[PDB]
Amino acid sequence: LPPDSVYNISDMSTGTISQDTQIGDFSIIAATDGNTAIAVDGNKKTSTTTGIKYTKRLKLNGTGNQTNRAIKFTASEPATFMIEAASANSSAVRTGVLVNSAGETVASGEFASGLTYKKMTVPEAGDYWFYSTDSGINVYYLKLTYEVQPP
Repeated sequence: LPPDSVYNISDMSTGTISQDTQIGDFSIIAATDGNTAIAVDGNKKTSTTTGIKYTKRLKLNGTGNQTNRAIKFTASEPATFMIEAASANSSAVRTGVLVNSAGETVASGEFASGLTYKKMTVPEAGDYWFYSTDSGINVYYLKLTYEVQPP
């Protein structure tokens, strides 16, 4: 019922992100752990899912939580969150979790060297946070859709 919300990281300005920042309907939760700041830099990829030509990536740059190196959004009813991302280390596979306000994982994905466009169930209205549970994940694209998903 509500319209799709999207954000292509390539539309962001390049640079470090030291304070919480809105990108469309999504919010980047800046690092509070004292380690290397989140930053947007140049990286060329073309999505195998949408064909979108990416030129930047958002380097979350560390293990996160709801208040550290996360991406937050709000859904008004059940939805699907789509994120295209990759491990920042091409040798590694790293978990990105989507959690509710209680910190419970409602969906997860594993991100490796190649980009993965992950569809993550948003089971009910509320606030949700995406973050890595192990080191750096680089994000290219974000989407929240309320359209019915095929099985």
